[PDB]
Amino acid sequence: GLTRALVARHALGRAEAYDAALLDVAQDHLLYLLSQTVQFGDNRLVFKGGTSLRKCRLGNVGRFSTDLDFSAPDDEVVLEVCELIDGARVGGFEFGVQSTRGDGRHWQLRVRHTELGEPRIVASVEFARRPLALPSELLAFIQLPIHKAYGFGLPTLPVVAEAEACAEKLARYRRVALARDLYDLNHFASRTIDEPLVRRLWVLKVWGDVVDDRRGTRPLRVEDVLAARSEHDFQPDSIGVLTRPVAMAAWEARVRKRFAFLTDLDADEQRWAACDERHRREVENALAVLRS
Repeated sequence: GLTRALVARHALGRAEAYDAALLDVAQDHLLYLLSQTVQFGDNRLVFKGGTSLRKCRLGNVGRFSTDLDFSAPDDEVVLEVCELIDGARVGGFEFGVQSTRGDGRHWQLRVRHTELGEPRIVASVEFARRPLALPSELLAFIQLPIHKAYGFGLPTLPVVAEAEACAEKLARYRRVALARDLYDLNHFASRTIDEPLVRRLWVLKVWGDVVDDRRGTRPLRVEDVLAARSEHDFQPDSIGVLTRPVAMAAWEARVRKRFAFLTDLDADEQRWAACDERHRREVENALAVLRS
């Protein structure tokens, strides 16, 4: 099935993107392995982040994405997944994971294909502990030409709800400016957005990020996202490898304009934006109303 010429075409003929394309294919193989062995589902294991956007919503219209992110509240589930990945073979690919930190939830991924070799691109797997707020959406992979060469059919996987994926992207964007996040937000800006829900979830995600994960600063201010940023304010992180063209100024302008609705925080959101522990019960209740 797979050949260097097929992977090069998957990279749109761009030599600099060959390794990202090989990793993209390897990720599909890893996700297939997981789907055959591990139970996915709400409050157990949900595929999320920019790579879920690539695999299950954008396909070829989106960038390559080098991380695999999951929501997995239970440490035992994380370990099951990591033991399965490490040393696994799926056809021509062999996988390995190395822990990057002591919590067992962040890993460097290495992949090697018997014929096509090992892509020299940074790849990772990360497992979030905090439960997702919304039920997952069971999605097929967007069909791409190279998938015809795999020799198996790709699975359907529970994926983070689109409103929650956008809120998570905005929550990180509020703390640190990453070109890959800007790219993804530029896609969300071209799609239907459930504005009150995205804004509500954004505030609740930042509250947990600050109060519980001690990430970022308090209080949350809408200018954290909506102030004009220059291309020099963003971390590039090889965005030019993952997509072409890179249009940092066009993306920044479209994102800043489209997300103006985040300014319309209601009275509760403005209170919670303080990121104060005293509001924990109110925040838990606000998340609870969205579960049902």
